[PDB]
Amino acid sequence: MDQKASYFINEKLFTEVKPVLFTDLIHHLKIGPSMAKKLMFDYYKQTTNAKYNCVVICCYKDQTIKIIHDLSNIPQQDSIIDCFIYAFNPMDSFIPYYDIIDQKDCLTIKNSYELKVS
Amino acid sequence: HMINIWRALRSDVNLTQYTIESAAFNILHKRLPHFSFESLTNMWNAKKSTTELKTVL
Amino acid sequence: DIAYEGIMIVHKASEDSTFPTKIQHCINEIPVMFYESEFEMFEALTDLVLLLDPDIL
Amino acid sequence: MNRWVEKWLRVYLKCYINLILFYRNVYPPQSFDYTTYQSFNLPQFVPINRHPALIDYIEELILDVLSKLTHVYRFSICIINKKNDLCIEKYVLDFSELQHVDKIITETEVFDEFRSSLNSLIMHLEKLPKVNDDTITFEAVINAIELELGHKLDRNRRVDSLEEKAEIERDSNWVKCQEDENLPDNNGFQPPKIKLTSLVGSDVGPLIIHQFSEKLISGDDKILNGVYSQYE
Amino acid sequence: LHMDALLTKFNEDRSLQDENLSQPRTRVRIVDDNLYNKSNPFQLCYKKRDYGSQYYHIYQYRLKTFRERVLKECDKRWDAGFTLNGQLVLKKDKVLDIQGNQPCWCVGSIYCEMKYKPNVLDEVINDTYGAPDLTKSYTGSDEIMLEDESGRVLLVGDFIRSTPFITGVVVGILGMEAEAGTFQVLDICYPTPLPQNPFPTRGKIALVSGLNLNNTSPDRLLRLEILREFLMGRINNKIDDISLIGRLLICGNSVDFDIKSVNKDELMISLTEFSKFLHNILPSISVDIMPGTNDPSDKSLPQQPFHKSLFDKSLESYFNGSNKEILNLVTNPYEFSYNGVDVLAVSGKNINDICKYVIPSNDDIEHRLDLMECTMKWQNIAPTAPDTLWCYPYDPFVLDKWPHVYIVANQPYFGTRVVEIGGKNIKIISVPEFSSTGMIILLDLETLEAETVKIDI
Amino acid sequence: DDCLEKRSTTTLSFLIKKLKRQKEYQTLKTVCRTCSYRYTSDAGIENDHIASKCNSYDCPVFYSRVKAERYLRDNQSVQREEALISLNDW
Ligand code: SF4
Repeated sequence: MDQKASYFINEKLFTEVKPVLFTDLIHHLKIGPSMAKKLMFDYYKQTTNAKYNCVVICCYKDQTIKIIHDLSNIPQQDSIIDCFIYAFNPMDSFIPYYDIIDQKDCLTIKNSYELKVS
Repeated sequence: HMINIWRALRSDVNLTQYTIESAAFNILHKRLPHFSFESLTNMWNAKKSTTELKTVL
Repeated sequence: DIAYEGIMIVHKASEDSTFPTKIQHCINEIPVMFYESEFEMFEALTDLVLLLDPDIL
Repeated sequence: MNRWVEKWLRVYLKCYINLILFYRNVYPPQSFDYTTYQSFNLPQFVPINRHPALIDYIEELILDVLSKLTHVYRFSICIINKKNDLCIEKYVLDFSELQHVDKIITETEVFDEFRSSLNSLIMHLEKLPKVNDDTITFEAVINAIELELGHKLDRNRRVDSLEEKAEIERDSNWVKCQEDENLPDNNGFQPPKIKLTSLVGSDVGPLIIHQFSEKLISGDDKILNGVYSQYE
Repeated sequence: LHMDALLTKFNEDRSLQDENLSQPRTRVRIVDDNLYNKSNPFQLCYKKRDYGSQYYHIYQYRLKTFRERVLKECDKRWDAGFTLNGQLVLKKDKVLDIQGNQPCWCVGSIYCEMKYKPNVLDEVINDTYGAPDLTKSYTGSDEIMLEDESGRVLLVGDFIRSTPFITGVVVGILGMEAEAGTFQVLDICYPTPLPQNPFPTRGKIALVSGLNLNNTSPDRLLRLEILREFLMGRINNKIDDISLIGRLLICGNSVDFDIKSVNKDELMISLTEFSKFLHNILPSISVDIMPGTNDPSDKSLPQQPFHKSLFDKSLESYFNGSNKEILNLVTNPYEFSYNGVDVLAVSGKNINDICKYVIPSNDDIEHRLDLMECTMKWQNIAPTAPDTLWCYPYDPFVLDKWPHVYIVANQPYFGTRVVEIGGKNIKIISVPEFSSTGMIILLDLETLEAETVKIDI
Repeated sequence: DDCLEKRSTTTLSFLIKKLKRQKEYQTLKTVCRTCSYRYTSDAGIENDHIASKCNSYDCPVFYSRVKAERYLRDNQSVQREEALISLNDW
């Protein structure tokens, strides 16, 4: 959380040039998505050097997940039910990369069926 | 005046098969499906679908 | 007053009925004539050739 | 172990060259296409040009560079103004301290390092000013330690296989040059000062590659004229 | 309104509750009753294969069954002693037996033109090496005719002009004889209604189709990742409503490629991307995979399930055999008994196949929905057999039971309509693609209501 | 041996070959059906039968269709299908 999520974001943003998603914080610190959004918002502040491009999305009443691009005119302002920083981007092009995640204890909604081996 | 059309085309154009389908494709640029005689008499028999009789005609 | 195209089909009354109607519906543009036997069909062909009197066959 | 090392180096060099050509307007952006497969699995969605002649040229250049990588400690792509022969931008791939072992780093880790390096390159390239159309060209310069080129045709040997023909072509396809040959000659009236920028580099187990860029970022008139799209 | 104001209005006063993650909530249990029931009509054995023949047998079987059904329903409706306004109605067997000004009805197939679209001809001509000028071969008819193995009669009237049709559809036509050799149509008849299982806080099922992952479009991967995050409750964050989505159904077109020019490397890359998505999402929700047209499966409509291979090594536990409730691979047409609700799903090759013809007797969302309604009414799933299905050994596409929900995926538009055929209610859903108009469909099993979720960029 | 160990690559190659052959055969059948529409004037079944009954030896499409049918019914295709079943029997 404090002094740890900030260090992880700084490392993953500058030591290696990779976009940082809040799901990365979820997998790293084993914390809920709301807390991850809170930490992303906290890191968004107290930063004098704006060397990253924040990517935000708006959740509407009709469940219209929309990536904000114009950043000046957001249609249906009264219809927005949630707004958060989706990711931190060090470059103009987003193009994230995905891999295998060992979600041992990071699940917030587990399925009814359990996995059986042999 | 009797005329043999295949011989007339044989004298006129330098084809390699001089069949009705070959001549039609090479001269009139039309492709005609060719059916064997057994197929034609099978589709021409009565109590058959209207499509087969139309096809033969 | 001639059609410039035609089809002659042999169809005895002992065969399946409604075959002439089915054939006429299938064509519906080119007239079709039906004859009891092949001899009458050949006689009709002779009559047609005499009536048209073509210079080339 | 060079069976996999050469393939990874080829992929990295192809992505590097294509990114430099795309982001510096060496060729029209419409020809470039964002893709993951370019006869090899690329680390990311690198833009690769679809021109057949350009593809063959880049592949031949990469193969020629790799064939002599043992003596090559530094490979550079030079951006040259067409109006006057002068290197206005220089991107350097430092191959010094690169392990040359013929005797298990896997592919995922190597591609992660390649992704980081190429992301650093893209981040550097995006900030650079745009370049006008049909006004720039690129050049390939290698820094070798102990080799001589253009002297293997003195024996009048007849080639009998494709490998020997390719070797004789690669041995004579290069011309000796001098360091900073294309740079302005330091006129003295507000002399240009070359600008150096350091970038991240892959540090995989067998692959240790450093990368940095150079730019004039100055002039004494008649340099960088009508090439940077005015102010923006 | 500046985005900083929205960020400080929403993210600052976050709830930070009900996300302890120590005891995550269990997803709603949605069980497929046909999972171990077996007896899949659309399951075909590879050893039998296709011989490229025995299609006339299927044609004759379909004709016989549909004629029997239509005759039974006609006898039920227009029984002996039934009288029209003009006079009594008489049963006519042959189609050419209609000679008089007397009401009558007959059973027979329907004949139409059904010319191929010019783009289809241009596509098939360029890949044949010797194809003739098919446009010149086409060189038409705008009238519907009834064929009954004894002749053909012209069908005229405003009743039949307002109904879409395909050649071979066996129906029962009632009406009067016109002045010429034409039959006026006053009423139409369809096969007798099939039985329907009795209906039935349950849960919701997410329907997605047309992911079309390839090696050139990076936005599809981003949309897929956003969809996965939304389905896991990370995006919406309303864990109460998201937990209601018991199962996710992928309806086909998971990968997009050209078979003419493709290697195993690019296909493997796209398949590994899909496998990574599945591995990341399977622990939270159960996913059902359906083959598509451009998916690596057979071109005939009864597509066999995805092979156990062509998946990453991380899915070996899911492919052990015992755990088929988490990951299930099924055939392209498949009946899903989701918590007692029968769902007929097809990746849409039938509707995409009828729509490739030009029929001058009848592309819009309403047109597609009407076509699906007609497919339900005709009691077959593939009206265009020569274009849709290959040689069928020993016909599963002739319906024996009416489902509660009918799903046709990979369509240009999204639409839903509730229909009532013979007193039975069937809900028809048109699932759009995800590569274009990246929209997801949420199907509520309790009320049979479908709500839509959209993802942008 | 080595190819059998890598099940994914082998099954992908077999699937690609089979799908290419099937798509080519479907295109040929569509071409023949459109050609036979000249006589049949029909678009459904009983027109594909008539189209398949053609044996015109002056058309390259006839030779292509015969070759495609032979390839689909060849013993090598049966061998590939059996290998696919064995590979995916796990
Ligand atoms: S083979 Fe050539 S001719 Fe015979 S049908 Fe097919 S295309 Fe027409």
